[PDB]
Amino acid sequence: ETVTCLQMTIYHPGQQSGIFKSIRFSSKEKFPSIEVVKFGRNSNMCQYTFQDKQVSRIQFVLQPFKQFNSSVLSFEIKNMSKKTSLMVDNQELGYLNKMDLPYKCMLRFGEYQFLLQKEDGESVESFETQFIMSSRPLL
Amino acid sequence: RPLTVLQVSLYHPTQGPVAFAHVPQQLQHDASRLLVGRGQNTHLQLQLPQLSRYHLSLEPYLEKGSSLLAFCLKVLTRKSCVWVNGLPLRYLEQVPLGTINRISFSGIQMLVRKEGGASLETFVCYFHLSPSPLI
Ligand SMILES: C[C@@H](O)CC[C@@H](C)O
Repeated sequence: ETVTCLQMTIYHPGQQSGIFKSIRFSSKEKFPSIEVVKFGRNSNMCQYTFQDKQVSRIQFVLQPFKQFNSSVLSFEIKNMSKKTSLMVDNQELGYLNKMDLPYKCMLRFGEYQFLLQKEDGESVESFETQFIMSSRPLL
Repeated sequence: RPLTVLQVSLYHPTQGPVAFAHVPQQLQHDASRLLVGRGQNTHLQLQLPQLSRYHLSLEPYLEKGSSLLAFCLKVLTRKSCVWVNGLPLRYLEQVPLGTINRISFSGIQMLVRKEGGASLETFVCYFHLSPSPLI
């Protein structure tokens, strides 16, 4: 079965300093759909970490779920930061605010810009992430 | 009330002593999801072979405009349905919890009564083992 992929194109104006040095790019990573994927500074709490004192120890999390009467995998995004708002397009998520992720959207937190694009697949037990470099700003 | 309290009652008709042997009197939890299942890495471990290692989760979150935590129950098992207030939920389906919640799964009956408190970072669950049916 094909696997749903969350393709995240990521940018930071200071990325040349090593902000994304722990991220493997253009390599799909598979997760069970009962896992929660976390992004942040603390590598004991987050599968994905940014080398940045500005980043909260957990910044945000992806929460896979299924709508009723639907066979595809949806994802909530939830802001875990008490200090830094998370922008999803023009929607601002405060602390512990969550929303369903659109199929294509721009995430902003601090100086970070993430273009997230969901490509549905048929597997219900797994999903994959994929990270893409951008030398120039997305926004 | 400094913390939101979840008063949780549990019942099983025949396997109480083994199924609930690892249920603590209470659990104080943070803003991460609270996992329920038969696995050793769950926060509420229920020792029933019909359960999945990860069977369901309780997720605290905030609605826009809210000063009180909400709770999202999501089904994590592939094996069976979890009834929540009359809706039979299956894998990765979810609903928010109300004030009184009637939850049944694989023979376990569970009541969750939510009393709101001030904390947006911490909540506490108290667990009662009922000798008699709850639902
Ligand atoms: C018509 C009803 O029984 C089924 C509808 C589809 C969308 O699930």
